[PDB]
Amino acid sequence: GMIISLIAALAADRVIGMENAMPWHLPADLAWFKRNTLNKPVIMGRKTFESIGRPLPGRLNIVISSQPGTDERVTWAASIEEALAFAGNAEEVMVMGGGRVYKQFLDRANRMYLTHIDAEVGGDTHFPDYEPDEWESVFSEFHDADEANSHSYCFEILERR
Ligand SMILES: [Cl-]
Ligand SMILES: [Mg+2]
Repeated sequence: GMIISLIAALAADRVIGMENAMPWHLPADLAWFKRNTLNKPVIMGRKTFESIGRPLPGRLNIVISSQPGTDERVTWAASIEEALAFAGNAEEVMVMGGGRVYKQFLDRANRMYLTHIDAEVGGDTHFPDYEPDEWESVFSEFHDADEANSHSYCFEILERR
């Protein structure tokens, strides 16, 4: 029954490396939900963890790596199944490791939080293909660029149907 959520910021189909540890831009009318997310485990790949250089505070950080762990504040896993086991009985686990991590988690995932920022330069990895018939866009909100938003964006929540 765990909510297994892929969270990614995308320029077209390319994953953006976001400055904020959590790769989203929440609209004002969903900012309340940020408070809910602070105890949920995060799962990410080794390269994403290195780009952050420290764990996200106040929650379990699970890093998937084929190499020995480099930070005692993290729980290290060698597979997505091990990573999900470490999340235990969490209501929701956030996944944000690289395009490979998104691809390996897609069949087990049941929610996505996608921030589309199509004027940004995307990175060197593509978000995995997913089947439109399996996923419902349940919430979608666009905001234009303005004095408080350097980029226009659309925040979308997908859930499996
Ligand atoms: Cl909870
Ligand atoms: Mg930018």
